[PDB]
Amino acid sequence: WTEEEMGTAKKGLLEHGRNWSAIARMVGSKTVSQCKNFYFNYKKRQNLDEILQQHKLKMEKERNARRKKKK
Repeated sequence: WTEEEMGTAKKGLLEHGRNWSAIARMVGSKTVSQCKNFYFNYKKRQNLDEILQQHKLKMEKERNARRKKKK
């Protein structure tokens, strides 16, 4: 995987999350098993683990902070 499509897989796994169907349709454009098996070859829960954790907390914190519409 060239860093361009790795950046599209970074974008995919950030935006759509770990939904292998959405990712394998985005970067793979065919079969869910592509991104699933990809995850065992490029099995590195350091960089990508942090990408998903940051995706979680960034959206979640401001989503709660914007629902201050409550007395």
